[PDB]
Amino acid sequence: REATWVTEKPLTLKIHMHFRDKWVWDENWPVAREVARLTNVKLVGVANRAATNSQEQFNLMMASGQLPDIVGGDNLKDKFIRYGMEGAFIPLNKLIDQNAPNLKAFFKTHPEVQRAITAPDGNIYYLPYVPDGLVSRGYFIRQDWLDKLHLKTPQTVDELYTVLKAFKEKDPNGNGKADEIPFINRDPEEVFRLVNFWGARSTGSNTWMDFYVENGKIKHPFAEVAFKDGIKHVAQWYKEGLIDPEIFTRKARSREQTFGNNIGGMTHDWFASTALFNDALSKNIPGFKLVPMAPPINSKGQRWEEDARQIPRPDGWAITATNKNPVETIKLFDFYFGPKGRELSNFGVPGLTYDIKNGKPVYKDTVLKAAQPVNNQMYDIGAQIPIGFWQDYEYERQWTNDVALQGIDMYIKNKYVLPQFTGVNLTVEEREIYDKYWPDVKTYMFEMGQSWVMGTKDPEKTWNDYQQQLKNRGFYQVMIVMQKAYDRQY
Ligand SMILES: O=C(O)[C@H]1O[C@@H](O[C@H]2[C@H](O)[C@H](O)[C@H](O[C@H]3[C@H](O)[C@H](O)[C@H](O)O[C@@H]3C(=O)O)O[C@@H]2C(=O)O)[C@@H](O)[C@@H](O)[C@@H]1O
Ligand SMILES: [Ca+2]
Repeated sequence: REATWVTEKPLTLKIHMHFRDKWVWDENWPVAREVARLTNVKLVGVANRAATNSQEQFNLMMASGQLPDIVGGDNLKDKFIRYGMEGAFIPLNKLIDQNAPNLKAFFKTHPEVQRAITAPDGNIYYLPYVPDGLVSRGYFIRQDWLDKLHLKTPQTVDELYTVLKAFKEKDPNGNGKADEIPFINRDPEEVFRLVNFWGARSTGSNTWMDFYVENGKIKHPFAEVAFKDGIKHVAQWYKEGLIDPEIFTRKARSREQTFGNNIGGMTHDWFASTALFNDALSKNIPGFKLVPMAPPINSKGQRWEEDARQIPRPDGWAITATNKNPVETIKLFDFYFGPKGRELSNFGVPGLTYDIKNGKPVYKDTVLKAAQPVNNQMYDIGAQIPIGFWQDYEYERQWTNDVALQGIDMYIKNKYVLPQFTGVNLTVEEREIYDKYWPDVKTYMFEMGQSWVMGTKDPEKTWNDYQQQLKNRGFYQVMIVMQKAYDRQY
C-alpha cells in the first residue's frame, strides 16, 4: 500500500490514446508503470499501433459502438466538447470539486485555462495538456554556410531568397554535388507559414490553421486574398527547389536526415531541440553551426514570429460514459497535477532518467549528452505525452543550450512574437455549426494549400472555385458564428 493509492483494490482501465500520428499508450512505459505503482490504477492501451492518422483513429473508435474507459491524444478538444455534450464523455465539474484537490487549486490559479477547456454548456469534458514557457519556434540558419559563401545574415525576404538560392547552387557542403536543400521542416504546415514572408498569416496560434483577429474582425488565414498572393511566392520557392521537395512527406526525422547528412540550410522550429543539433553533429560535421535568426523583414515591413507556446493546448484526456470507475479515474487524473505526478510526467522515472539532487529533479548526463533531443527521449518512456498534464519548463531548461537560450532571449527582447488568438466563446447552437462544417473545411483547405505549393493547382486560376467551395462546404456559416461570438464577447 502507498499513500498515493487512489484505490485499495488494484484497478485496470482501458485507454484509447493514439497521438501525433506516431504513438499509442504503452502500459510497459517506465512512466506508466511508476504511476500505476503509486496510484494502484493501471492503464491498458487499446489503440492501433500501425495507424498514422490519430484523428481517423478517434473517428473509427466513436463509430465502433464500444468505448474504452479513457480517451486521450492531441487535437481532440473540439471532439471532446462535441461528444461530451452528446453524452459520450462525462462532465468532470462535480468529480473535480469532490475528488480532485490538485486540479481545483490549479484551475483557481489558472482561470484562463479553465475557460479555454469549458464547453458552451458550462461543462468540463477533458483535462488539457498545459505547456510551460513563452516562445516556441524561431528561424534557424546555417551560419557556417553563410560564412563559407561569404554572405551576410539575410535581413529581408529578398536577401533570404539570394541566400537560399546560393545554398542550393553554390555547393556549401563542398562535395561537388547539388544535393543541398535550403529550407527544411519537420512540420508540413510550416511551408504554409512561409506566407508570413509576404505579409499573409497562416494561423492565429500554435494550433495549426487557427483563426486570427484583425481590427475586431475574425479572419481565417486560408480564406484571405493575402494568402492567395502569398502562396504564389511559396509555390515559386518550391518550384525553384529552395523549399524541400519532400516537405509534405519527410516529417518527423527531417532534421536528423537533412542536417545529419549536411544538406539542410534553414528551418523554423522549436529552439531547444533544433539548437541541440549543433552538439550532436559537432564531430560528424566540423563547423556545423545552426543559429537563431531574426525573422526577415517581410513585404509589410515587419519581422513576424507567428508562433508561440499555447496554454493550454487542444490536447488531453477525457472519461467516457462507459467508465465504471469515474471517481478512481478523476483521482488518477489528479495525481498528475500534484508535485510527484507532475515530476514523473515531465522528467520520467527517478533513478532511470533523472535523480533528485538537493531536492531538485536533475537529468542524468546520459540523457543530456544523448544524440536524441530530451523530449524525444521522454516520449519513448511515456513522459511529455499529450495527456492531461502540467508541463514544467525546468525540464526544458536543462537541455536548452546557450545557442537556444540566446535565441529565445533575442525573440523575447525584440518582441517578434505576434499577439496570439485566444479563441471566442461560442454558444451550443453556434458550436453545432462549427462542429458540422469546420473539420471538413480545414481538411479541404490543407489539400488546396498543398496543391498550390506543389503547383498541381494555380492559386490565381482556382481562387474563385476555391471560394465557391468554401461557401458550399459551410465555411462562411462558420465565419458568421465566429464573428457573432466575437462581437458578443468584445
Ligand atoms: O524543443 C522542442 O522540440 C520542444 O518541443 C515541444 O514539443 C513539440 C514538438 O517539438 C512538436 O512540434 C510537436 O508537434 C505535434 C503537434 O503538437 C500536434 O500534436 C501534431 O498533430 O503532431 C505533431 C507531431 O509531433 O508530429 O508538438 C510538441 C508540443 O508539445 O507542442 C515541447 O516538448 C518542448 O518542451 C520542447 O522544448
Ligand atoms: Ca553539395
